[PDB]
Amino acid sequence: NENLFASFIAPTMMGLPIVTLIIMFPSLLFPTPKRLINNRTISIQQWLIQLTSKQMMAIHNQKGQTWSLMLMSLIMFIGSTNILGLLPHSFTPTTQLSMNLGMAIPLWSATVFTGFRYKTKTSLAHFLPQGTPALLIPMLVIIETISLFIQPVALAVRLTANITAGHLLIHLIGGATLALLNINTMTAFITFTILILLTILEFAVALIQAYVFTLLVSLYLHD
Amino acid sequence: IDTAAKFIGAGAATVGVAGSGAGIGTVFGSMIIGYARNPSLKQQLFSYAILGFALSEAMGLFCLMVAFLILF
Amino acid sequence: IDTAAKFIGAGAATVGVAGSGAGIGTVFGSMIIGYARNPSLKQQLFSYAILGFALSEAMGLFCLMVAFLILF
Amino acid sequence: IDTAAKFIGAGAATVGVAGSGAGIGTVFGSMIIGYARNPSLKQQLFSYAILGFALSEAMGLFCLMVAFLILF
Amino acid sequence: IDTAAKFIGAGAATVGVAGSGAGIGTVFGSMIIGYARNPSLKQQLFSYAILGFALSEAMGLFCLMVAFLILF
Amino acid sequence: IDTAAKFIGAGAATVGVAGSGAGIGTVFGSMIIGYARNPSLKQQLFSYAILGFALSEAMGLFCLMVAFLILF
Amino acid sequence: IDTAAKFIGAGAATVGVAGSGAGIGTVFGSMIIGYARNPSLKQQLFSYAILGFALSEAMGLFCLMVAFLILF
Amino acid sequence: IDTAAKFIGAGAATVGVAGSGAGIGTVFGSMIIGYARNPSLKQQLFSYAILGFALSEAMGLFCLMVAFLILF
Amino acid sequence: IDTAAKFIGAGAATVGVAGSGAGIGTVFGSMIIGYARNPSLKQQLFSYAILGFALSEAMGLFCLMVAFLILF
Amino acid sequence: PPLPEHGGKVRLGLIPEEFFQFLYPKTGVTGPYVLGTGLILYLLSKEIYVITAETFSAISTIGVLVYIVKKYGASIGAFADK
Amino acid sequence: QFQFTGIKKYFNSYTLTGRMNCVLATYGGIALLVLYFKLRSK
Amino acid sequence: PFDQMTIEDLNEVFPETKLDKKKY
Amino acid sequence: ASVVPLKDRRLLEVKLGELPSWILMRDFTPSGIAGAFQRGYYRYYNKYVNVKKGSVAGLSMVLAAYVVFNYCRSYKELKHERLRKYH
Amino acid sequence: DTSTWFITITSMIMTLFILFQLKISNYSYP
Repeated sequence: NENLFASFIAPTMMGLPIVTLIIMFPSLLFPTPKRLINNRTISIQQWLIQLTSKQMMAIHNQKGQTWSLMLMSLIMFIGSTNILGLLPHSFTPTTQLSMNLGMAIPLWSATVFTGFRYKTKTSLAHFLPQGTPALLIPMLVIIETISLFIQPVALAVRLTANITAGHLLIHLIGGATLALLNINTMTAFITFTILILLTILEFAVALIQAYVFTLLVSLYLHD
Repeated sequence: IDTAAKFIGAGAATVGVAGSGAGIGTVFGSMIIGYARNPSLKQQLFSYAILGFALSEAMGLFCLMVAFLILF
Repeated sequence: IDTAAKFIGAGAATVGVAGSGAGIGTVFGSMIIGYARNPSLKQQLFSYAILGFALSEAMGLFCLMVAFLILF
Repeated sequence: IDTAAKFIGAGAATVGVAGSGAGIGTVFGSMIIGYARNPSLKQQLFSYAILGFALSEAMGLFCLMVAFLILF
Repeated sequence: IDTAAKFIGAGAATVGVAGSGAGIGTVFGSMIIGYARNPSLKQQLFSYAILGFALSEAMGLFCLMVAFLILF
Repeated sequence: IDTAAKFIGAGAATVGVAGSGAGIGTVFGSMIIGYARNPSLKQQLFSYAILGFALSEAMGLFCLMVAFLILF
Repeated sequence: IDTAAKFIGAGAATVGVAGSGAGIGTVFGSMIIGYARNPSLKQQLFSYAILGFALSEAMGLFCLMVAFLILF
Repeated sequence: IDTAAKFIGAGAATVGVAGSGAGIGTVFGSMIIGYARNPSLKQQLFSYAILGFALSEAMGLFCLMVAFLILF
Repeated sequence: IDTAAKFIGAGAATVGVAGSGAGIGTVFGSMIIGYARNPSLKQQLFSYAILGFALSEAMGLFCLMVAFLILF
Repeated sequence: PPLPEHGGKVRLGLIPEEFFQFLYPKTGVTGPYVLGTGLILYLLSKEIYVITAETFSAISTIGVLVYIVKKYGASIGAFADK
Repeated sequence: QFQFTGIKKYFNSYTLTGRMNCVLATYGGIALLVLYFKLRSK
Repeated sequence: PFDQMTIEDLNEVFPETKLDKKKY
Repeated sequence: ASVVPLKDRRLLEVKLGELPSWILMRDFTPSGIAGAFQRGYYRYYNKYVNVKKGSVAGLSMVLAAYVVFNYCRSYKELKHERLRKYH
Repeated sequence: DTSTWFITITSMIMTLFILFQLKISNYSYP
């Protein structure tokens, strides 16, 4: 009975203040120069794109490369709006589940209607995998279609659910420091747990690779 | 009456993460034996450690999503 | 009493993802080692892991759909 | 109270489909590590995964059909 | 009240077939990397495959007979 | 109320027979890959499997033996 | 009701030997694929697999020891 | 009813924090098979284990606050 | 009603240690295949298994201490 | 563990020496400083108003952003190369 | 605006399939209604 | 001209084209 | 008031953190090559010294402005203050 | 928290994809 942890009971509030300012604000962090040589703070933004434009280009190699100049705009928005919110009292728009159901469905259904305007038969004859055995036709095409319509829900809900899960352990491990007016040795160890956990919460960049990329595979496979 | 049922339905919901507590244990133990064979770590071998980590934590944390909704 | 048994009813069925929560750790821990031995990932050796992931994350959200349909 | 056991019974009965979750994460990952060493997939290598997928799937949907038939 | 304990334990027993769903995955998984080296398939590979399949079943089916024993 | 504690101890104890059913998929999976190196099979290669199979099932039956004690 | 708390606990603590049941199934799944490279059997290959068994099943057996104290 | 509801939501949450012990069995264990092929020891080899050891424990000490979140 | 919670709580809290044994068989099941490739026993390989048993059991044996404070 | 203990002791001594050097530098500059004591009051008056909460994780998200200023002096080479 | 003719060659290329927010719009309208419905029955 | 001269005067020698010319 | 707020950012870019190229701005581009980062430096203590080509004080002022702007909205909710001052 | 009602943010997201297709469109060649 040496080190008694404490807790504080307080509501954890994802309120909704004025959003249409907060969305526009990580656009003005990135400038664009009309010059040949630039000014050594855009120049490391301009290099960072020319890496990861050479990995969502290499797989496709089609005349579906026209689509890929948009997919690098999709990575900078939720790459920024997940990285701004680590600050003391900032607010992330990708916390709320509303816009992510408007980021999945106008993009996911832009893929199944891409081959249906050109191929019209073999896009969803990709439901036929192989040299058909007899015992498992109805066990297959009720499975590979129930794992198609999961994909818009599978794409949005994986983003909202772990981003907000980062924010609660920021509060709760952090709030247990404030309410630790018992023995002062254990206060540092909870603080040292925080400054490790904030390094893990720069996997909010790592979770945007797993949103543009499984949009490519959900584009490359259909087209 | 359902005040306990608020608890155990949350108290049982949390142990569904116990897969992904081991599922990332595979992908980091399985990387060092993919690395000691072939020391080219700056290539795409380390890039398949994080996407395997992120796709496993994507199925990791949202099991705790159903935990809070039963509470709150 | 209809409400309270629903609250623990979805709590037990949360952990159906715990099989897919670590079954996605193995198959993405087995392409770290199959790309290490033979660098030919751009053929079948990557599309056999996403096809491994589609037919194994078909069963993660498959059970949470039941834990919703027992709740409402 | 009779329907109260009808709901919590299918709550744990669909945990048996999680066993077809982590059990399928291996047999699709073993067609990664054992493909590069021997490229003969159109022979019985892919065919012994489809048998390995389906007959591992048959114990997945069987523990789903218990949760229907316990409730109705 | 008698139906309350019956309808939980029938679902509480059939989580025992989940562990058979795990062990059945390796037997069609290791035979993939077992046959990949050594194409002597019509010999005792497959005969050791079918014995391995129908033995993990008998640790899954044996609970299922006990699972129906609870109901009757 | 006296009957209800019989069936939770019946349902929850039978769960543990799932684990040893997962173990004998490993040892019969590993005999397929050990034979494909060195065909000295009818010697202690195969005999170590029946060593291991009897020893893992002895644990799982030891789990199942309390199901008949605590029910009765 | 006071006797009911005795019954509910041990069937829950029973299942802590399920993983230790499979935790001895893999230490014999190694010595198949371990010996089949290097026939140095009677030396410390087999003598180590003895130690891994009796240590791991003891930690399963202590999980059954607490099942008796909940029972008694 | 208050101290009744709190504790069985707390014990049933601490099951998930030994659900990541089975991962560091693979993390600390698969260092062995990597170290024997190549002894480049104080390279990233042992340090990739720390990226495995403390990230898999980071899902272990994940749920332990959530258990003490429902202690109070 | 206090007695009905203390006994289900610790028996629920014992479940996780099954996760510990199911990884601790791997950390000697990698040293069997470790020494059988390269006889480097008396050097750093065997001491890692001494660390490997000591580490993952500390993820396990703390969960038993969780069961005691529910009981006491 | 003994080796780790020795290194820690060595590290502890060097830090103390550095602290002493810093203290001497601080002591020298005692007369000529007229910057901080103009603004050290607003951070002493507002800290007497409201600013205490559950935000000790305010410093640790500002402490980690100090360690990246270390590697930022190597980020200039990645920047000015192109 | 001139936030058009810089990207007007891009629009009628891919908005043939990309500007199908009708499904998104339909879902949104329904979502607002259900919320209102549950607050109507409180 | 200068090193940092212009983004259009350097657009005579090094080329630009219509939509979808540069494949890589 | 639109030409008022637009001439705020074009002053806090070309001086604080920006002054790109495209001649008619060529010597204005090298005006940022020395940079006003030496002017921006003295606020922290000394430590963020890496601002030479990855410029911290150019960026870390906006993000320090967006924090104290969002401290105002939260102030109404987390009151907590007694009939006194803190330590 | 479990927020509600959704008439908000999603109309303020597609105005943003007039901005990001304006900045990133003026990039250059290696």
